[PDB]
Amino acid sequence: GHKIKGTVVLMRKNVLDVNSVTSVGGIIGQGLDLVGSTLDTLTAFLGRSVSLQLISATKADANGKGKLGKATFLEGIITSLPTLGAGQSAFKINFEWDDGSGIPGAFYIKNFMQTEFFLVSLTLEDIPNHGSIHFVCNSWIYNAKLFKSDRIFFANQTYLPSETPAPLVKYREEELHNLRGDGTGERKEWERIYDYDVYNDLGDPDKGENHARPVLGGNDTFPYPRRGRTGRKPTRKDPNSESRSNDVYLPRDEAFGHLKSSDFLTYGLKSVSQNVLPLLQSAFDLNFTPREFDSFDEVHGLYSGGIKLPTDIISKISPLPVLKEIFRTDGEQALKFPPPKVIQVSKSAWMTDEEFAREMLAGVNPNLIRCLKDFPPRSKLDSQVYGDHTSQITKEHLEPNLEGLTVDEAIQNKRLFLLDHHDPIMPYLRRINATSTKAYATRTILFLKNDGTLRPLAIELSLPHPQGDQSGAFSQVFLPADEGVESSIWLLAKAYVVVNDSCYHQLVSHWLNTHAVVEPFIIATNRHLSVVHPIYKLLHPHYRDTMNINGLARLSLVNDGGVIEQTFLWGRYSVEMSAVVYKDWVFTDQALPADLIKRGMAIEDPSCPHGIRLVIEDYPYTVDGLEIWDAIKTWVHEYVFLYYKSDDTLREDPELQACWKELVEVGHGDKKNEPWWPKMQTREELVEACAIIIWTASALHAAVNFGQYPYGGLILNRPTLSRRFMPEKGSAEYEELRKNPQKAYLKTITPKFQTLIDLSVIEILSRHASDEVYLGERDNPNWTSDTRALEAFKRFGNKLAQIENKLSERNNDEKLRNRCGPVQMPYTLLLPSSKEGLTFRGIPNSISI
Ligand SMILES: Oc1cc(O)c2c(c1)O[C@H](c1cc(O)c(O)c(O)c1)[C@H](O)C2
Ligand SMILES: [Fe+2]
Repeated sequence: GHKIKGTVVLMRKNVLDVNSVTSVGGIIGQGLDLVGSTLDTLTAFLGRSVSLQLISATKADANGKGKLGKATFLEGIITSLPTLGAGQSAFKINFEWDDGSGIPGAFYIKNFMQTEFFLVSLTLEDIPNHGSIHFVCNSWIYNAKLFKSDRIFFANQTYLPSETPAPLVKYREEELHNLRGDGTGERKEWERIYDYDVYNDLGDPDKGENHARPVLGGNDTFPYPRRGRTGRKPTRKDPNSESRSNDVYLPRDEAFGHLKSSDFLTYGLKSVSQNVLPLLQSAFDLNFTPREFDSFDEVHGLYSGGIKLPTDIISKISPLPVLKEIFRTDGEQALKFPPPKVIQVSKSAWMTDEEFAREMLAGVNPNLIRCLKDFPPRSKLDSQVYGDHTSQITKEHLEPNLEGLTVDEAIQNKRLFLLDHHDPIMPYLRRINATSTKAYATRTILFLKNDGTLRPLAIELSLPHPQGDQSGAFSQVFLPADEGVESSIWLLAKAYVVVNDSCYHQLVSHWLNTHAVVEPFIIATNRHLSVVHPIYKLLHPHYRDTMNINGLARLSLVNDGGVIEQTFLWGRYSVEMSAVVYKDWVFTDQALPADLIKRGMAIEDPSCPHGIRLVIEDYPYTVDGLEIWDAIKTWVHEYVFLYYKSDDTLREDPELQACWKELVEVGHGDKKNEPWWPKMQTREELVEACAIIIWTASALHAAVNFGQYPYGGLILNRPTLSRRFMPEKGSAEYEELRKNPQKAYLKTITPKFQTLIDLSVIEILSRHASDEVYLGERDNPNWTSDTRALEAFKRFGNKLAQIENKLSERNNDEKLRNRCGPVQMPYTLLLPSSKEGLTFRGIPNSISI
């Protein structure tokens, strides 16, 4: 005889699902923390509803396996616990245990209730010499008849792939097996099967020929990372292309629910290109709304008075959950947009050459600039002439009013920089310009001023086929001007570079280098590292809600009818080109230090703070991020050496080795024969690999994503597509620059409808949910009983707080004005913590939006 006491903490569906959470149109950071033991609806879990069965960790049966200790059904609700949270419900359960039937280390759970629930945790108040044994669950439990195998959950202690407790070695290998799933069938909602598949979901051949898109991945031309496998039948008119669907599968638990209504920022997107985009396209295709902005004064009226809309649309969008606040409205007829930080102090400073060069260092896309080593700039294209030629920017185009010295001197002293956007677009420039869009293949040189500020020198506007093709060097360079038509020409020359930059930032810097590249790691980790594994615990939080956002992405963002194809320059060839750029992606080069060196923005110097010397030290992104990357690198190292006693210990880890093999050969399989892949044979290799994953999921994504609306919320500052070529000679358009240069500008960039779609999308993306878990020492509960890892994590959070303070002081340092610029916008993109809204700060643990 004997009875172990258990406290089961769970959350009902009603507390976490959107359709029902339609009633949380307000602040619910708590609100009594309604236990459910309140307004007892929790008696339903009391009948013969839920059974738990403890499993032994120190006592095995006949053939290997651990030992089951009877099935026990729930009983009573514990109405209040000091550690009880909002939306949570707690239940008491006494298991009959007995020494000889050792110490528990896992448990099976059966849900008989039909409607699923979210199991939070289980805590046992033992018998032998043990304190409370805690089980961190955080998993949705569906009815027991549809699983073939019982849902099992392990205890707190993390064990290496030895799988340690012999009685649980079988239970560990089996759960992992179940996570993989054979690679067969159409995946269902309640399933937890992680598998790979190529990008063949984006297009829709059945609806036409114009609706087909190239298969990405699994070929030489368009190599690409794998995405989470879903098992829909092929498309009728194409067997290698998967049929579309309004509901895309992703393993359950990977789809995070929320307590508050406006925290479902994914249901925001899905509802915008669904019930906001179709309706708005009918407002333009009428007359209640002008199709083109007439002046600069009209674009700004978007944040003040807003776009007076008809009730035929403005009330059909008004209810819609999550879209609470965002789509401001004075009641009837008005779809207002909040003012971006870029125009709050000065609405005219975005036009300066300084807040153009400045944004390449502290902007939305700050990791593309590079030091010029040998002028003129060269193309990396093939036997196409200019790719064997170079840029047509003469040694005679450089050095204006600033200082004045030779070209070679400016290079030996490393003051000349480049912002090359030539290669990626050139190959498709013929096809793209043959549509409503008209773009250039841009190149721009920058000079490092004596006062640390960067200044534009020459902008090269290239076009394909000077006469035929094989040459492509049909370019023209433009120089900076301050008055007359020359300035209105230079203003447009910058608009041609930005249209290229925001699109490169679109699918590459943001979608490719972050979103797409990370998904394969989530799948490889879940398929091969047991939840009990140390590396699984270190990585886990940085994968939060990632397969969910990428699922929506394939559904509404980067698909055939998508939002990215309508709003961006590359248009229909958007993702294909990112597959082309992917050819150049190198894992180890994603490391911040290695990236800075590769672009020539830094030189190794041990005498310096982080082992590297920076050319242009007034580089916010780089300077701030180096502190953060370092913090990550120190934390992973402390953590990895905490578990691995030697290198051989790593090599003989079957879970990690099977994980790395599959990630290389399958996840990012198109690059399997690449030599730069770390060969998990060293401990500092695992350290590096984990640091790059975490950097990418948190700090890289934050820098590249949260400054989207603050900088690009003004379509003027960061336009997404160009429709006209540069006005020439005496044309009625050249003369229009003279008459009305603002109309000239507006007719050269994103039209009104696409401007309104762009803003409503990057505005959702640029916001933090109120329940976001940041890098700042943040985690949900107590993921491990390993006190040493607990302390190492506390140390991580501490240095994150010092760094935060450290970063604020730099923003106040009047000598580093590349942090603020003419726009007075303190670069706070890399500060660890942040509050709820559209704050221009905060580093989430992962790619959550
Ligand atoms: O989590 C998200 C949310 C999004 O809505 C998007 C994501 C990732 O990435 C791509 C993308 C394209 C762009 O053009 C951008 O500017 C951008 O930031 C991201 C996608 O097509 C739109
Ligand atoms: Fe994102």
